[PDB]
Amino acid sequence: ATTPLCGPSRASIL
Amino acid sequence: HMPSFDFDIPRRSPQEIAKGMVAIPGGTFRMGGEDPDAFPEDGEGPVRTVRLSPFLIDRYAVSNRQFAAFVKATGYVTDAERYGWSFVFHAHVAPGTPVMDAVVPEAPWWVAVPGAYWKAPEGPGSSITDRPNHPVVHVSWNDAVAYATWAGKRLPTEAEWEMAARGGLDQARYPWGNELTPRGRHRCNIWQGTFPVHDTGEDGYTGTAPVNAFAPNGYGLYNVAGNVWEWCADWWSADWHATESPATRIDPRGPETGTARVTKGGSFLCHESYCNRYRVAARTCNTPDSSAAHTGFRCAADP
Ligand SMILES: *[C@@H](O)c1ccccc1N
Ligand SMILES: [Ca+2]
Ligand SMILES: [Ca+2]
Ligand SMILES: [Cl-]
Ligand SMILES: [Cu+]
Repeated sequence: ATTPLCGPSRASIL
Repeated sequence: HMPSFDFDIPRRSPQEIAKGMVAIPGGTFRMGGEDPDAFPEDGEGPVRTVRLSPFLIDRYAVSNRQFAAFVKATGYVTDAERYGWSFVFHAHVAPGTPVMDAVVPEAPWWVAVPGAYWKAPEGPGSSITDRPNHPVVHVSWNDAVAYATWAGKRLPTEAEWEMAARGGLDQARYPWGNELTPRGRHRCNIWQGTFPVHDTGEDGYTGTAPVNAFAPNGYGLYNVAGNVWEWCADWWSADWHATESPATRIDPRGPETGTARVTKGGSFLCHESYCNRYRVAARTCNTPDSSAAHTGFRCAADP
């Protein structure tokens, strides 16, 4: 639905 | 980039540094991709001719055994150890393992696992006793740069990575040509089946494979497609390389500032139905202190 994510970032979970 | 280290850089000879590396001669190649299904946000295009100076590049991603030797020699503490957690794919977390409630937006298959790091890749209770020659994972971009510098090396630029991964083919889809499984043979370790629910393991592996698995490409590099994402030196952007200039076409280093560093090659989790990012032109990024069970690196060197 949005661009597929292959790189999970530490910032993303805040 | 100006890193900081708490270990001295050891002296190494050219012959020592070059072991396990292939010499890529200076020349030009066609970088980028124009697949109509590419995600615009990824900036796979334009296709462009890039000239590179000669360089060396590792045939194999850095292995657990190699990273352990680095840690033994330096005492290096990885970002995942400092933070106390790293990302593990949900199917690889043993039931009962303590997990954080953290949510990667849009990617609920990632689990933040306290105590997951390079030597315990699924969290406390896991080990690498049976994976000495697998790519090291849970290594951040910082960790990769530290290893590479200790080793007398550096990370490849994205252009260097892609020239080497393309293995002497002009604008092929994959390192070996245009078919994913020519002659019905698996050529890389990616996902088969229904992502993220069931990996059939048809290619032999539902996690990382040894760094020497599958045939190499035409330059002798192994697992440039699939297995683990590989950190490159460049800051990420989707459009810096759309400019036509010496800076973007001769030994390009990427933009001077950014927030995430480039990763190339895809991993054991990639699948056509979701990311289709194991094509050699594909690209994504991650922030430099991040780490995950599907990301590692290979080194390059100036001869
Ligand atoms: C959303 O756009 C989406 C979701 C999953 C896989 C692909 C795409 N494009
Ligand atoms: Ca696989
Ligand atoms: Ca790879
Ligand atoms: Cl092994
Ligand atoms: Cu992917």
